[PDB]
Amino acid sequence: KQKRKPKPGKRQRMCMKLESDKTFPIMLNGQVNGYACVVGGRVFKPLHVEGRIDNEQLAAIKLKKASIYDLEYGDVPQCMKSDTLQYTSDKPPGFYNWHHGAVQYENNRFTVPRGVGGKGDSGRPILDNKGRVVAIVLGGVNEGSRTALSVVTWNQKGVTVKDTPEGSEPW
Amino acid sequence: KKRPPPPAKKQKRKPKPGKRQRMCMKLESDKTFPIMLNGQVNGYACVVGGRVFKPLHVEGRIDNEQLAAIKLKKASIYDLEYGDVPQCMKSDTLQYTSDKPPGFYNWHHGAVQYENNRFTVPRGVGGKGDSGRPILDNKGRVVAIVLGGVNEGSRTALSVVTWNQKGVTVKDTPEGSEPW
Amino acid sequence: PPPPAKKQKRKPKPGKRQRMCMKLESDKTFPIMLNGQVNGYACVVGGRVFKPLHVEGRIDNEQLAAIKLKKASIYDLEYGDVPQCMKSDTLQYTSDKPPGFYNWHHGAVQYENNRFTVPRGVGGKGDSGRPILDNKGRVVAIVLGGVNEGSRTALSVVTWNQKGVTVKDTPEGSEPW
Amino acid sequence: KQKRKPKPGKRQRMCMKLESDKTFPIMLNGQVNGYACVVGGRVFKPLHVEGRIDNEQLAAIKLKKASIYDLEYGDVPQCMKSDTLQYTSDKPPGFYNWHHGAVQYENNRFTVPRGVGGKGDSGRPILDNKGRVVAIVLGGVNEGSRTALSVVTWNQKGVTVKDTPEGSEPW
Amino acid sequence: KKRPPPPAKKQKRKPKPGKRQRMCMKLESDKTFPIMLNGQVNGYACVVGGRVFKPLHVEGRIDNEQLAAIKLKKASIYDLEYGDVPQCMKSDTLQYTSDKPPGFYNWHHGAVQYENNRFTVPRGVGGKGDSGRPILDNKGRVVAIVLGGVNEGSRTALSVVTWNQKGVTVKDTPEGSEPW
Amino acid sequence: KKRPPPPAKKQKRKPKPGKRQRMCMKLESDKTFPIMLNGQVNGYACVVGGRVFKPLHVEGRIDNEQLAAIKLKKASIYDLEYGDVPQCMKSDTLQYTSDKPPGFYNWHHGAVQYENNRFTVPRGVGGKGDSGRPILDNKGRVVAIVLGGVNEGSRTALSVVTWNQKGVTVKDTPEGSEPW
Repeated sequence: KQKRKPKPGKRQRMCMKLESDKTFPIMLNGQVNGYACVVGGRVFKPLHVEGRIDNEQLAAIKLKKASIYDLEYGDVPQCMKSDTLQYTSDKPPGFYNWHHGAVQYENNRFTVPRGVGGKGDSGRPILDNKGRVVAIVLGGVNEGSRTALSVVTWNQKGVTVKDTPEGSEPW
Repeated sequence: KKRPPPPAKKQKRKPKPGKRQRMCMKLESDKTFPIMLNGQVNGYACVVGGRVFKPLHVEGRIDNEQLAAIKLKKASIYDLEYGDVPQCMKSDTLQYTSDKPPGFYNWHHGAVQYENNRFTVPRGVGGKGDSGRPILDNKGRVVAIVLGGVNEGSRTALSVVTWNQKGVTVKDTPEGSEPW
Repeated sequence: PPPPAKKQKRKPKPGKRQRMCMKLESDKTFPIMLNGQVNGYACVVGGRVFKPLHVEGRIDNEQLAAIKLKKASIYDLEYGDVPQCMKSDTLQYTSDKPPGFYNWHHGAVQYENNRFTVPRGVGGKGDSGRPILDNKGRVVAIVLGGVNEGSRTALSVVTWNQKGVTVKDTPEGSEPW
Repeated sequence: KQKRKPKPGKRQRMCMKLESDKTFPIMLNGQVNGYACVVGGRVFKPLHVEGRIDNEQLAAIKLKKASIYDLEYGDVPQCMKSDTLQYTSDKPPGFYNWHHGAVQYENNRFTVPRGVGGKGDSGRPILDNKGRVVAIVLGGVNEGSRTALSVVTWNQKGVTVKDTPEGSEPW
Repeated sequence: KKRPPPPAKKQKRKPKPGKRQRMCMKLESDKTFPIMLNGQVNGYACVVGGRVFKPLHVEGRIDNEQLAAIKLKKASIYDLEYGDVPQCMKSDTLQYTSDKPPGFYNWHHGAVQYENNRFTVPRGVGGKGDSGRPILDNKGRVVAIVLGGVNEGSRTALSVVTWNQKGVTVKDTPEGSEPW
Repeated sequence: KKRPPPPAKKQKRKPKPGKRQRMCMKLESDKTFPIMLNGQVNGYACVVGGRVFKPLHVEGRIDNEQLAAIKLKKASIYDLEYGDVPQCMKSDTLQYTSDKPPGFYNWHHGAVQYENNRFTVPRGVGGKGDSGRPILDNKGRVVAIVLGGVNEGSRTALSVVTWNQKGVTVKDTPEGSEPW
């Protein structure tokens, strides 16, 4: 409850920025297990968890099997489609947004510190500080000092392609 | 047994000649570790951006149970060893680039610069006991690892293992480099 | 409460007419959402509950979502009742219609031309099934639909006649809400 | 420091432990028909009461009809298991706790006054001044000025009952 | 390098909230010793009133040459090991009783109490890495040694190995206890 | 963490009874090293003027990788071992003479003098655990190394291994010397 007069800025540019974004978890236990986030025209529900979406018009969608991606893609109604997560395709090396931390981009691998994301949280999008998603996390993986996220991103030709560091965790 | 909050016994006096700790402060902060043959230091070993570059020429054990009890095969075409690095020394250790500009890179025993193609340090660097040193930026970014190279008049020219402009791992070596 | 949280309360206290939305505090209809989007509401009246046939979902109240209704085709609704907590139906009965202004959820309608009437586009898609309320809290008319009337906008309602017998009051070319 | 009390009687006035050890209601279409919780790591839900537990993790427990006990027993998971309270083998003759008032042990019978209880929430356990579960209450008839209830007292040996005095109606 | 007779760098300030060091001061003063598998602590081991209770489930070496180079057979019916304790860790180490009242016993990661039959600590105790902990009195007297036991809502219920009221070495164990 | 140039925590007070540190200051400054059998000190070992005199009676390892991993044969006619000393412990370690005058020589557990032929220290010296001690001058010059010898009333007479007046390595030994 400390109220001094420092520099604000959400520390660090995720605290409202992820929270305003429409990523909706519902577990069978009524909690998070893996995040369905609306991305452009489609929502990316995790394939390898069990649960639904915190929206009646999004959880009632039938979603197609992206075993290519370890997620599921499906329709997003227009009542969500404007306020979907606008994306970006590029990924320069830099600090990006994570609601538990931050990735620093390195060697096509997005790296939160150890124990920050990966397990029980993934599908949380990775946001630009300019405010764009690069990638959707699948789970894992502990890289010791840090933790590289197994992500699903666009490439240089803008192709939605799953990345998997070896031995990654299932969500 | 008293209670100050004391800063800095050694090297934070108010008179500073300079702040050229880029060859000392980052290099000790690197995850480099000696290959001590019966305690005798015959070359340092370090994890570089992924795989570890253990000196294949140098025998002895390393200050890491994740590295010393760890069998590595032979890059005898370069006199190197690879990794096989466990995850606990992954995600930030000795990032780099493949190229080098004609600029100031470093290690433990001083800094390196050369005009065209190669690497040279001033005379008195030592190639024995130390070699196996990554060649970091003022940013802290490797370009090579020391193979030695003889003292040459004013400056010790270096042999290294390094990378191509195409990123291909190569070795730069003058005639009659120094052992490790 | 450090910025205004209504505890500084207010200078203009009730020195004039009370409100027109105190009877919308008695709005015991429910936001019938077919997949998160309100198509209509479920109107209790006399305990006998209904909702328009144009509307699917249905109901955030688990009670009213558990009662199978009966289709009234030429009233464009499906009717049933509310079991075992029935005086939640504050939405009681009007039939008497003096040509005045009766409370509706986006402002009071105008009654004239045997018709309840809001201004231009005051309705919205979702305003089907809304009750139209007396200043006694009594509910006269249940919005099936409506149609724009240039300066104002009609309301196709389920209301009653002078005998109090139900009527699908419908303007020509009315559309759902 | 949050009490704000001028001079209260120093007694556990049926909310410090009793509302803290709240026994979860059994609602059926809004109308609460009983209470139900877990004591001793085994679920109790009254057999004379239909409806739904507050907890999803308890309402998903398939229960076994103890027909000579008017309870539908099963097993809690870990999720509450430590909070499933307490008992020591005694029935001291005197006033006990109650989620509306007080009940008196008298002649192997629980004497609560009239009006208090006997309504339609019939699963509250009588609690001790030690907070120990005394008796899950299932029925009871107004014995005029006072009221005896259908309870589980377990016994002097800790062995369960359906302790129903005569004429007692399941509330 | 000066000459005071100084007391207590760390924890003898004049403000004291309490004196509940019975779970910390005696327990470190106990002759308990970690089983560190390659340095990684996977369970402590301790001499209790005679024989040592080495975790049979846990591999690694112990901080005692009188205990680590010392072969112990299998109480796999309880997942324990016995002693075989040399005399240098005999005559006072971890006295005990067989029973337990419904009262406050302890270890490293907090205190334990339970109403009837068993042992429960609050949630967050850890069963991994620590288990092999003796359960001492405020007097300092064991009643059990931790087998684990899952977090259960508010409190972590425990599995232990313990003793009968007849003194018979038994195990108390909930369904699905935690490993070590 | 402060900055004095401080002298001498322990033993440089201004009151001095004497300066008889010739049995303690030189002897610790000697290159003597314990033979610790499982850590238990059963005799010191030292390089003397060349070859090392390892106690052949005493088992265990030595605080020197140049001495402990170093196989030495048996002078069982004297119960000694020889050297085989690497050059890093050569050129000044425990110079000596062969003779002894009836004078004050020393080690760790006190000083030695005897009238005619032999060596005796006062009672309470210990022969167990320590023996393998060189017998230095106030100059710092060996004449023998302790074999033990029993407490004899007032003074502990000693057995040693020593040298002849002709320099021949011999042993002086009373009847029933002490083990090591």
